[PDB]
Amino acid sequence: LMKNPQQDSGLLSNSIDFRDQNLIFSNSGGVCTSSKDKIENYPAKGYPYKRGVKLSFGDGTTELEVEAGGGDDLYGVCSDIDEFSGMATVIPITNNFTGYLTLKKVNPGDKLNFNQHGELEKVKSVNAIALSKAHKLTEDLFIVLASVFGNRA
Amino acid sequence: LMKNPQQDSGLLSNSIDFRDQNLIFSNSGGVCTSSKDKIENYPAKGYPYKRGVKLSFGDGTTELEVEAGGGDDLYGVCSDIDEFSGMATVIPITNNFTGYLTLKKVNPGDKLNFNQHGELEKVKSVNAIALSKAHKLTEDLFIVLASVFGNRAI
Amino acid sequence: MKNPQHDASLLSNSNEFRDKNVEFFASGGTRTSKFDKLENHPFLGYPYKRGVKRVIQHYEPHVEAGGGEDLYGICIDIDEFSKTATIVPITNNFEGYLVAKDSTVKVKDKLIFNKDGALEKVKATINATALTDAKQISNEVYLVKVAVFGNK
Amino acid sequence: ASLLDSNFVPINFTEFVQAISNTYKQRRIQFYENLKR
Amino acid sequence: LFDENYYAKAVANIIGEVKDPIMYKWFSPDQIEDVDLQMGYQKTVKWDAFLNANPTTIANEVNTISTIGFSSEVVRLNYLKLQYKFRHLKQTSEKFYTSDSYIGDINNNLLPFAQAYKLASSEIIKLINHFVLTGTVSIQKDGKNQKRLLPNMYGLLNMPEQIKEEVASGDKDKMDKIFEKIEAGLSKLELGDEFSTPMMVIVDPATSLKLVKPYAAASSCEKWEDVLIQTIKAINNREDVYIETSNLLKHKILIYPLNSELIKFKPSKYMLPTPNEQVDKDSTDVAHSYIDFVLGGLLATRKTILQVNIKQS
Repeated sequence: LMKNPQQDSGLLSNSIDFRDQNLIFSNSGGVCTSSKDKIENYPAKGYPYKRGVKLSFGDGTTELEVEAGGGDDLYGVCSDIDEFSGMATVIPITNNFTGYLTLKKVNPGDKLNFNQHGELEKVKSVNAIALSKAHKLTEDLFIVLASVFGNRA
Repeated sequence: LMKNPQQDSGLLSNSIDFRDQNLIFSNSGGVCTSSKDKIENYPAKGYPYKRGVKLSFGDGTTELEVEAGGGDDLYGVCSDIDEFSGMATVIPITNNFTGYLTLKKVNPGDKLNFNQHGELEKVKSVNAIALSKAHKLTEDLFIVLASVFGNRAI
Repeated sequence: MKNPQHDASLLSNSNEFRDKNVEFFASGGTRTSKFDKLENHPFLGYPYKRGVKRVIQHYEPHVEAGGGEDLYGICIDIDEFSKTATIVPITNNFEGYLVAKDSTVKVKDKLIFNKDGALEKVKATINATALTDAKQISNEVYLVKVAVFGNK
Repeated sequence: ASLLDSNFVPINFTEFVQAISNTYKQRRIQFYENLKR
Repeated sequence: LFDENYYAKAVANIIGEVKDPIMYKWFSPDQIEDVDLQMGYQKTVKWDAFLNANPTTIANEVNTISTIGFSSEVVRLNYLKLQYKFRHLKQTSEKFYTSDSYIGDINNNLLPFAQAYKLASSEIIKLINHFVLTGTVSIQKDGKNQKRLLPNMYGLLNMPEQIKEEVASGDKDKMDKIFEKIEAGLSKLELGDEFSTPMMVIVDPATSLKLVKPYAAASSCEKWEDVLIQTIKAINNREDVYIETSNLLKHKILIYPLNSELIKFKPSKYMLPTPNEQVDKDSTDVAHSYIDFVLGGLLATRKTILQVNIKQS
């Protein structure tokens, strides 16, 4: 529910090994980021972190926001959140993305698509290919390295 | 559901009037307190602040705790909570208490008792009398000035 | 055409700062990124603020107002002297004011570019979302804020 | 550091921004000094 | 830096032509205190005391005594950073667009960097003044599609826990009814210790025009403005009462004291527009520039602002 752990640790983290130190929920962004990427920011409704986002409209008094979702309403992928300002970083579905995303509670090369809650799941209309296996961070939290490169036919 | 307001206020308080300024959730303790009152601190299980408390027993690995409750299992009244240490201040039922307590979502002189959630409700086994009408702090939060003096017969 | 404000009889009062951006002469998008791909192409017609499709005949291919399954891009700026149009490719997303078929366009409405290059309510080929309602700037012109992100 | 002074040579953009802020503060102070109600 | 960068020199040379914001007329010189922060929050602590019950009569022996309670209040002010981008002509391309009496492409709406920056800064300052006055940020005249701002960010017109009066639509043109509502609000005001302070009233042009009419068989040598000034002086310990007219307000009357102890403004030192060091350059003659500004920092005591809304139909 938070980008960073809510409860502080009581142990100093030992920095000796250099392998498998990126499988954390605080790893925001993408593993391979291009300097020509298009990045937007939106007001955040809920916690769409590491989830596909869709546009949400209110009565009209306030501006539009982004909320977790997929399917036919998919608009982009949320890769970072600034919690103080409630800002969600969005990479549009028209821009190629490669990074870790939330997986629904799966081998590399399997086709993936976004569900109603913005969680990747094994398969229709979204070009998503898994790059690794599911990594468990919490009892109900699973992540997966995937590449999203637009919408198929 | 917090003794201290979890959301910071955007305004400076106006300290001019001296009337009807004690109707806040931060008013911990009692309106009339005697220096010969027995006070016991216990580990807190949940948020029993301003609610009747009962003894909860674990599996024996850890000590007993106090949790919101009532009925025939009532043990005392929680009047304060230290949140950093998770410690609940309790006045035993054998010691009388007069102060603001949470009311279940009422006129002076009405007989009250404690439900299973530690909330006061209009009437059986505990002597509680409301000294005022319900005051609403939140759409689901009501307080009432009541005097609790031990249990009763039958 | 594009900028008809050159014909005027009196100086405008530059005091109000509200309801001053919904105009036909506004070229570009409401929000623009530094890494947006823009292509200049010859045009035949008036494809300004419209969906543009490629036409190949000899001469180089030219873009003209259109849509449907032939949609190639969206025109956001036009240069009359050079007879050129700046286009955002359909691969890139856009957000700005575009011409609609009529005034029956509201918020939360899914829009489609027609064969005339105008946006009309709805399957669908592209992802176009109307963020506002159509504004009657002229008798026949209806500007509406629309966010376009790829094709369905 | 103030843009009102014709004697200020900003070394970098940081000093330029600080001078802009100081100039704004001096301008508002002068406006309040010259203001009459 | 001027030798290496031309845009900074142009900004420095043209910054003097920018007019001062009109929000300064709404506050006293002591009521403004700059703070060094771009985005974040600032906290302050206040203490209050209250009586829990009636006093205890000391007769014979008694152990239960009525208690006096205490409370703490934490007040937070949020500061937010916002940015605009605007297009302009490249410095090395102005000679190809210079004309007999103007510089820039009229057909494509292209301007030199200096003029474009001046106009953008003027628009940003107008928006900042509107936000300071009303507590909202929006470009529509209907006050819709407002930018969602962080909590603890309020203006004078939307400050909570203040005195609010409403004049009925049927009495929109009745100055006597408007004055009755104003008197009710003035009586409901609670200045307390800080009462010997100047007062400030802000009115719409229609209300200001209604004010200048003679007091009413109509009286003579006395105006409704004079009656209002006397009424406010009755509560401000015979101090100055300033009246201002703002076109931003619409059927609104705003009355508040000018004492820093009750109402203060702690704006960021970068609140006013400031150019950015990043300029987008391409092979063409068009470049893009960015301007930053900070919003937030109004603090006020509760029940110290009177807002009268005259309903229209």
